[PDB]
Amino acid sequence: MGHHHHHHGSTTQRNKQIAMGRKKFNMDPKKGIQFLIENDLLQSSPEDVAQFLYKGEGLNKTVIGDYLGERDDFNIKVLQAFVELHEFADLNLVQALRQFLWSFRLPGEAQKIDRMMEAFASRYCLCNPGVFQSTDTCYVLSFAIIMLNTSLHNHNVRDKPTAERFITMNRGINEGGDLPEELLRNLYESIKNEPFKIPEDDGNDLTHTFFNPDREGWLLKLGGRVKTWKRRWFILTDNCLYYFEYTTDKEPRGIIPLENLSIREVEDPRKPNCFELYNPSHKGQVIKACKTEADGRVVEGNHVVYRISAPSPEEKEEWMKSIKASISRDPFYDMLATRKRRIANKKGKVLSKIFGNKEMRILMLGLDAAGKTTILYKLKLGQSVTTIPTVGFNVETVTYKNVKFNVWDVGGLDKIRPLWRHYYTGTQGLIFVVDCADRDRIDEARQELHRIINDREMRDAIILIFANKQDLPDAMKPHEIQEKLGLTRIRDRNWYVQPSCATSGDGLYEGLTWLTSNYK
Ligand SMILES: Nc1nc2c(ncn2[C@@H]2O[C@H](COP(=O)(O)OP(=O)(O)OP(=O)(O)O)[C@@H](O)[C@H]2O)c(=O)[nH]1
Ligand SMILES: O=P(O)(O)O[C@H]1[C@H](O)[C@@H](OP(=O)(O)O)[C@H](OP(=O)(O)O)[C@@H](OP(=O)(O)O)[C@H]1O
Ligand SMILES: [Mg+2]
Repeated sequence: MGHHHHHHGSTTQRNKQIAMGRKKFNMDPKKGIQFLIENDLLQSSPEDVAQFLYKGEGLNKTVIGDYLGERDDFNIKVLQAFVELHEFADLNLVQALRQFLWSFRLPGEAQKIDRMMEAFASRYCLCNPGVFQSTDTCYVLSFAIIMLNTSLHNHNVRDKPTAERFITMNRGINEGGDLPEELLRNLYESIKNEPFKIPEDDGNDLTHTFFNPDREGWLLKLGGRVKTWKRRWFILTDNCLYYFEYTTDKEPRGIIPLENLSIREVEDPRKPNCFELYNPSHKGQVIKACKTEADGRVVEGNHVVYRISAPSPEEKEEWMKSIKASISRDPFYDMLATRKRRIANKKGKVLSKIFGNKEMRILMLGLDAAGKTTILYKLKLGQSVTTIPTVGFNVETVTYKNVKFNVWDVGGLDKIRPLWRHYYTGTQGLIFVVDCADRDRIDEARQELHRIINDREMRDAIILIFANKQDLPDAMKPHEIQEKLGLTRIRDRNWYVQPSCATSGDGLYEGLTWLTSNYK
């Protein structure tokens, strides 16, 4: 182009809104219809909503029936307009029912069925005057036809009615008199030859493969220290906001754990539809995040805010609503920030560059509840804290006996584990933490450990196992852990099992001592 002017194409955003509206409708018809109206994709009149449902493009027909059956004044009007879009003139009652029953699936509730079939019968009689002496006659015969369809075509009904049985069953239905024999015979024969074809409701799959996502879409984002704008594909899921360079990427460019953040609308002189992620309680403090460098190594973010531009005000509103709903809120996060800041030493920079001290990159992994975060902050803050499950990661640098340990504590919940591999690059020591009282999950821990250490990026890492929770009754001892984690086989790697109690601190310094002694 020569000018990198950021322009998105209307086709992208409009098709996305169309797809969004349909998705919403299929979950909740009232909410989908409201979304489409707000997004100027549907007009608000009963007639306009009726045309939308009648076309029913990509709409669940059971959901259409649910909505049309409702007692609401608006819904009643939609229903009448819906039946008016059906042309029943010059069709017999079976043929008219075939048509109508293609357009929606009958709801289960008797009062809803009645409203819809009354509306149908009224429409049929207006289209075909003189055929039936009343709407009631038409309505009742419609159900005689439906019952016939069941009797003839459902194998659970043993005795199949003949034409003559169907004719005589309907004696007197025409306001006391009989309908024409040949009319009833024609209806019978039509149903006998072809059952009602019913649109059975389907299910569709998802486009991408990542974690089940709350929202995804393209946004422009401003850099941290270097204030440059980049187009990124964002995925919001499981209390984390991820971003990628391309939809085809299979690893994130950035990860933002949504811990005690807030959202504000901002005005920007050059980009439209902007909002910011920020921490209201710690103004000016760096937001926890990580991003990938050219060589694949994950590093900490430098943002005090995340300014983001959406391609439309509608998508801005969607993203703000979604992100707000996905924020993990908890005093724990404020507790960590406050305690860290108190013992924050500015001098550490001027001393770290002077001692020019080398250090050690650590990846700390293990099943959820193993004790990882407790260990991290026991080391970082010199105290045992009451933790909550980690949705993304925690990262802290700890100085211990002349070595600076950069420790990445990654969440161990099921859903997060496929992401562990992301953090491998650059790892010099693995800390694998195990709950020694959890015999139900020790084999699972073994499986995870070996997947990690067999990875091409983890071949050189020394391995420290924290055999944690030694304070608990009947907790597995280090020798049992050695066996149960299958470490005895592995004779070509440098590993050690350190007994620990993270809550008292027992064994933690001993583990860090081992790391320093064995790192080459
Ligand atoms: N009895 C006992 N409990 C511990 C010990 N260490 C940690 N815990 C407790 O175990 C629970 C989980 O500990 P966490 O540090 O949050 O575990 P985690 O590995 O970070 O879990 P994720 O964040 O899901 O990955 C918490 O209630 C801790 O207080 C220990 O040595 N003994
Ligand atoms: O691409 P250039 O112009 O060099 O600038 C980069 C990008 O804006 C990065 O965004 P992305 O990671 O999406 O590529 C950003 O990382 P963030 O992802 O943390 O915003 C960097 O922030 P700093 O490293 O803070 O300067 C910034 O230096
Ligand atoms: Mg944790």
